[PDB]
This record gives sequence, structure tokens and C-alpha cells, in this order.
Amino acid sequence: DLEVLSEELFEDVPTKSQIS
Amino acid sequence: PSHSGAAIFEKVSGIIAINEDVSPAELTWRSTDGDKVHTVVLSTIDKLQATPASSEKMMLRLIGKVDESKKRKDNEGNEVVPKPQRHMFSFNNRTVMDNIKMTLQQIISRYKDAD
Repeated sequence: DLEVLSEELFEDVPTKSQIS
Repeated sequence: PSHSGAAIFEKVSGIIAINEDVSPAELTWRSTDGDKVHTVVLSTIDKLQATPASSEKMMLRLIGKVDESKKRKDNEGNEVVPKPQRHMFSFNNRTVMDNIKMTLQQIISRYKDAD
């Protein structure tokens, strides 16, 4: 366990309304 | 079950347990050993982030509303612009995240639906 991830393929889940 | 699921917070492995009995709801990641816990206000959560279904990666996160509206200097022409705070949680099972990612959203939608 030294480095086996991927924070580059993360996405955003669908959520009603969009106050961005 | 749906209001609970274990995840990784800051390289640590704990338990993420959602509290839908509140208003706004609330998330709570507690270490497995009981060294620390992180609470989340799904309301304050600017948005909900979670690994896609196409990606075997099992991880969920909640972004926090930032005060970037300021974005200014201090005096030496530097740059402050307060950075955003997001709660990242790495799950060791797409089942947990699948049961969690739905919970948060299940509630979130109620904030907009109730908005």
C-alpha cells in the first residue's frame, strides 16, 4: 500500500437543481 | 444500511454513517479504530462527488461551498482567494459507495426539491 489510486477519473453524481 | 457505509478519510479507514433524521441531513465518517471522525452537512456540501459507474474505482466525496467571491490580495499583490473544502472518502466496495452515493443524493435532491 504505497500508491494505488486514481483521483483523476473522479466524476460528479447527478443532483437536482444547479446553483453553480 | 443505506444511511451507513465505510470509507477512507485522509489515508485512514473508518465508517461513514449518514443521519437522515436531521435537517439538513448529515454525514459522519468515524475512524475504524476510533481515532477521529469527520462530520458533513449535506446542506453545506456545495455538491456531491463520487466515482463514476464505468470506473471500478469506489470512492465518494462531498464538496464544500467556498468563499471565492472575495479572491483578493493582502498588500504585497499576493493572492488569497480562499480555497474550497471537499470531503473525500475512499470506499473499499462499490456496494457501499453505491448504497451511500445514493443516500446522500437521495437527501440532497430534497434540498433542491425543498428549495
